[PDB]
Amino acid sequence: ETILEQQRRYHEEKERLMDVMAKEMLTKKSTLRDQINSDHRTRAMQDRYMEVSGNLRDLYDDKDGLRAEFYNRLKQIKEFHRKHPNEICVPMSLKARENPSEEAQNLVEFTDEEGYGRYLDLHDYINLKASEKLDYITYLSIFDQLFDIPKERKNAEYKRYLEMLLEYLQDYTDRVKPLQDQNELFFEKKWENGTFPGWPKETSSALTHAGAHLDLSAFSSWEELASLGLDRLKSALLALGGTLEERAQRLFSTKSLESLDTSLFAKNPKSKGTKRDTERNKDIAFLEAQIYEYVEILGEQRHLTHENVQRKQARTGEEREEEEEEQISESESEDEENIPYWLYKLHGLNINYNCEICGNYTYRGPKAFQRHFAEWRHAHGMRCLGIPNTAHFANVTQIEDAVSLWAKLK
Amino acid sequence: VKLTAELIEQAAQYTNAVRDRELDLRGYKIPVIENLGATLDQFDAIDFSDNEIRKLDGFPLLRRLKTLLVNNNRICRIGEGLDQALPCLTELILTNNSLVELGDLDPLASLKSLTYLSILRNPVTNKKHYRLYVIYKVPQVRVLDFQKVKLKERQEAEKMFK
Amino acid sequence: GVPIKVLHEAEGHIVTCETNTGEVYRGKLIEAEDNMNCQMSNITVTYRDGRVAQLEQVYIRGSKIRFLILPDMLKN
Amino acid sequence: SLPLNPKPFLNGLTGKPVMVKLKWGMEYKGYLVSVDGYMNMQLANTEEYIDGALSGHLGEVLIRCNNVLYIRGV
Amino acid sequence: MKLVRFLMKLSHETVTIELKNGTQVHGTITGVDVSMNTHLKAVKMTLKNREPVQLETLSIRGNNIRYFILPDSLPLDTLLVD
Amino acid sequence: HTIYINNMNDKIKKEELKRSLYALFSQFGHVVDIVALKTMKMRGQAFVIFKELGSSTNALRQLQGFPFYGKPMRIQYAKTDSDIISKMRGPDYPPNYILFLNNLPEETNEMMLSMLFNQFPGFKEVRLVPGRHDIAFVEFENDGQAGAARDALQGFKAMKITYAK
Amino acid sequence: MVQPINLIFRYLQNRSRIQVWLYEQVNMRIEGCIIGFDEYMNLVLDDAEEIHSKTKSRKQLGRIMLKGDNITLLQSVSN
Amino acid sequence: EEEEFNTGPLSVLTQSVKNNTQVLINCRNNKKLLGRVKAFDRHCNMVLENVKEMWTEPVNKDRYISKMFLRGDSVIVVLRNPLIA
Amino acid sequence: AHPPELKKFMDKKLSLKLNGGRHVQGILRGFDPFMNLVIDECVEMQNNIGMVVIRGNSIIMLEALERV
Amino acid sequence: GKSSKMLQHIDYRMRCILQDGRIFIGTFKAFDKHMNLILCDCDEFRKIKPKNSKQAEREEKRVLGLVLLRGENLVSMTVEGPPPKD
RNA sequence: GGAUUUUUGGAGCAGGGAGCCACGCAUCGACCUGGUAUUGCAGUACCUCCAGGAACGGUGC
Ligand SMILES: [Zn+2]
Repeated sequence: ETILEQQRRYHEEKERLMDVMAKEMLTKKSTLRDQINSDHRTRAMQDRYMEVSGNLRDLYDDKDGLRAEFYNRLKQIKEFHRKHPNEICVPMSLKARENPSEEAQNLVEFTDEEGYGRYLDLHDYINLKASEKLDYITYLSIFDQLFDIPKERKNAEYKRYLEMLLEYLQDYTDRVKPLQDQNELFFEKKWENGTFPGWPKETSSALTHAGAHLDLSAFSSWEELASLGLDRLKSALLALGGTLEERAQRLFSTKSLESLDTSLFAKNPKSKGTKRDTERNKDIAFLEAQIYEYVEILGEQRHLTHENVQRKQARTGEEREEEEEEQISESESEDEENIPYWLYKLHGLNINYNCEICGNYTYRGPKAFQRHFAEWRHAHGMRCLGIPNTAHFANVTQIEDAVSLWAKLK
Repeated sequence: VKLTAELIEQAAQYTNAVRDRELDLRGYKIPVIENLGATLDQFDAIDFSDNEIRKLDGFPLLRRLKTLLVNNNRICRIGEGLDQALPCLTELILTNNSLVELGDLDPLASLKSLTYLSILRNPVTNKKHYRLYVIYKVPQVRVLDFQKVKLKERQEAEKMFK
Repeated sequence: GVPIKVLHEAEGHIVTCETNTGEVYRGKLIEAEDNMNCQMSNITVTYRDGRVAQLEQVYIRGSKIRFLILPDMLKN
Repeated sequence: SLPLNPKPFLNGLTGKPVMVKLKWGMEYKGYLVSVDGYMNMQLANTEEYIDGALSGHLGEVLIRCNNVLYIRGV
Repeated sequence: MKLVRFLMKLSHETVTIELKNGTQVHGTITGVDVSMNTHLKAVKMTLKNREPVQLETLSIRGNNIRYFILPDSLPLDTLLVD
Repeated sequence: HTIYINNMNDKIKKEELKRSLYALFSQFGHVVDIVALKTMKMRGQAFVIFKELGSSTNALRQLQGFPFYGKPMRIQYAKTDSDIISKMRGPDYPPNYILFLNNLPEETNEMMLSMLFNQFPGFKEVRLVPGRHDIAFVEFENDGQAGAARDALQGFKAMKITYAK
Repeated sequence: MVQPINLIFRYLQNRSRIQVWLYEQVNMRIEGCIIGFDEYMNLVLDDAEEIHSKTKSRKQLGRIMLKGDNITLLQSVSN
Repeated sequence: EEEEFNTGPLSVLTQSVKNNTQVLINCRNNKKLLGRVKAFDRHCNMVLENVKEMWTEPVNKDRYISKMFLRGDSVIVVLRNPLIA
Repeated sequence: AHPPELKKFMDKKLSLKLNGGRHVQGILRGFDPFMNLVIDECVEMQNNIGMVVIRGNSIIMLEALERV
Repeated sequence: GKSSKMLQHIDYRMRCILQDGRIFIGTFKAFDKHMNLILCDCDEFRKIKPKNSKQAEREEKRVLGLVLLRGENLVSMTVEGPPPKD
């Protein structure tokens, strides 16, 4: 085993993974600008790209075309970045080679798969141009990662959450329009004056599943971004912050009770009151915080889902059917766009005849059917039969006449 | 020819000689072994024999996998994730392979369910005290080079390389 | 019924049948009946104790059949 | 012998004491009034026998045909 | 003649149903089919040795239900009359 | 089509012996079926039947007398046609015990023909010493030895191997 | 082909001993001489006995009319 | 239906429904419900009024139902005797 | 009133699991509309019980050890 | 009359608790006279109904996919989720 | 439309003690240690016997 040559091949593969993503960014730099604009709302320390260049889809001078496709390219870039970091972490931790190369030297074969394969499997499977994804993400589709209502990280599915809220309320007075208005609160509004109670068994069972689905939709929308780093930052912000502050009510506990002062608010967790709430409702409060963070991250997507639900509610039946058909056509599409009758009676043309040799081709009249045996595609029929184009092969119109061919008698 | 999900789907899935579901990826000459996650643990055996794989690594998660026949290959190394990837693998036939180093068979010691060892016509078994070293490294292995291990063989193998 | 019509098209694909006794047989079904009776060839049967065996041909009738798990392509 | 159905045997057992044994191991031995079309039995003044020992008489007990495992004249 | 008609005539009536497994669901039955498949609205169901869970609707089959205890204000004499 | 292996220990189980025979034959290729009956009529006798006779001939040439479960298993050609090999597949003198033909290139000598027929346990006569060194005639006294020899030498380029029928 | 009902009718015509295992009860099985059967596969056993799988003992039952729902597997017996 | 129930094995439940007499029907869940049946069915399905179900887990208990539309599946042995009078 | 599909396992060695933790292995000679299977020379697993007839109520599953 | 008691759970997430104690929650897209529900992307849990468990909110959950649970083995039914958009 | 594969159920009942570990009964069936026996062409519920161990596995209670 050659560890230094393996490290050199890993460095060449890392350079090829950088260059393949550079070629994809030069082909369509709009995805990188959209990912930078999405990550600017999450991490503030990172520098932002140029606004005019991101609007015109350009890096330095050349404006790229518009490219489902953005989600597929983000998933392929995330897979390439996962492959690049794995190959980096694999390598993070002469005379005998030349003498063993002469063994079995008489080999009539071509060996040109050393470093070209890493670029070929990462270049943005296809024969010439059929898919914008690479060979590693050729089977990747957004249908198994997003629903029909979201349409490749463009909207959110809130109808199942509205029906779950109606089932938790155990009535039919909850409409589609009220759920999007009630879920708009989820900094201390949803903990003290929300639409449902903070410790209800019917409400919280749907709320935890809704927060998990919102976190999954946010991860599907920002799969190109650092999802683990964003989760670590959201956990560290909740660990650091005492976040809910009031002028007279001071600090509240997510217990659903306030404290008289910050000296009492710190000592309330050491007593028997807040400790039981922190031991029995840590997961519910963490799910509520994750749902609020996902709603703040995808508040534009939540507003787009609310606008689509309002358009579907205010539209007619035909307009709603056309909107559903347009959403289905957007969701289920590829990423990259691409004489008299005496002639008919007294000539035999009233009866049609098919010949099995010419792919069972049907012709009108017996004259064309017997004129199949000197033709072009029917001559390919005898070529498929294997009998030569002779009079005995012409005398038969079936496929079974090839058993009496030239290789039958002599 | 490197293995892929299309080749795994086009591989034959039928009953083996001990009535087990198998994936027949043999005769592929793949230099890197991968794409094992497309089977979804529907094959208890993986027959990738007479291949060109050098390092026995890159296997995906397979809870129902029990046999990995990679014999008559150029397998001179084994990956470190053998117990993490194939903890239920009981048979690993590497007969007439490129197993030479004693440290290449050290990664097969972590497989607790491994019982059948067929490493004949290889340079690892031709080394001095090779069967004693294999019995010392793998006490859960019952069959090694088509021979059973007894308590006297375990007491003989417990002395060297302890 | 709708489920009786949908279960009969599950032949030729890799599907599983879980009986009321705890036996889960997953394999290629040769044919399926409307009363959740399925005959399969070259299947793997898992018991309640975790043991897995291979059967060349099996037939689970609907008298003690609990459920049938088919592929996700038939759900759409 | 001659061909006699189990329904004809249960009909001929009427007017005589028969025991209907259930699936739980208990039996009711009494005079059956009549038999139904689904082999359902109702024994008048039936005494309960559980685990080989008599328990008591509950009177006219209409045993279910699916619940009762066997019917034997005694 | 049959208790299926009396079960199907108990729509929007509060009753309890003890299942064959021992689960007890108390609530207002919204509708029952001919095979005693009763759909109840806002029925609280409690299993054996477990805490109850509140649900908006609950469907109970006739085979897995042991006994349907109707209320004292339920018109059983009107339900038995055909 | 099958490599009948004998002279094995009867202390092994049927499934364990079939798995050991499959693991021994897996070096020569994939095994289609395994026959292992632990009854008193065939105790210690187990074999692997494949769809191709070449893998069975390679297994009979490789694992003849090798250490398998504490006993040296002598593997030869199958005297009886396998029910799995015949179902995978689909002239009474053929295949005859005497292979006499021409076109024996790549230094086919009389000593090389004797060493090739030494794999057959019942070889009788070997005649490969012509001026053109093309025609070779190897005749054996046993049919099952000559069948295993023909399966071992089937593919030694191609060369012609015609049975004397 | 010979049906199980045809075999039970032949056993009832021959008046031989037949034993049927009880459904969901492996400890006890029914046995006796079949005189006839109904349309619901309920065989009437003459001089019936309760054959024990574990205790290996027989308790006298007499003429027993057993329903076909309790029958799991019925075979013939020499005794 | 009616001619089978009046004369066959459902005649005990029919006479209990006719005379408003209490019958003790043992359920399959190790209980016995004693009470008068307001009606009867072909499959021994009865809607019991003032049914007291006593179940042994052997400790004697009682659960009282003013109306109980008991299904005919759980009915095993229905002992009809002079319990109302 | 339809019959069970046991034509592939007819005149072949099959083992059917019955209620009570028992199995009957033998050569099936036929079937019925209520899945009543008659197996000649069946073995209760062990010892053989000869020709047996198993009702379809306890018939859970059957696996064939021969060609079907 | 309307017979909507089986069609109200059609193509909607319902949790059918079986007679063995397990409960399968999924999008039951079919209704029949035997009340057999075929659930698409079904999840089966056997211990208890998960309603905001602070200790362990995910225990013994098995994804069965398109699993057809017959109405003979069912014990109860409950509403656990709304209809899926996919 | 209460007679085996769907809805008038062949189901109910019995699971704890002792000091973080081991268990009350019967039955069948793989198995570990050593000796011995078959040199046999088979498509198989399962197949040699003697001796010890079994903290081995499933079923009903
Ligand atoms: Zn033509």
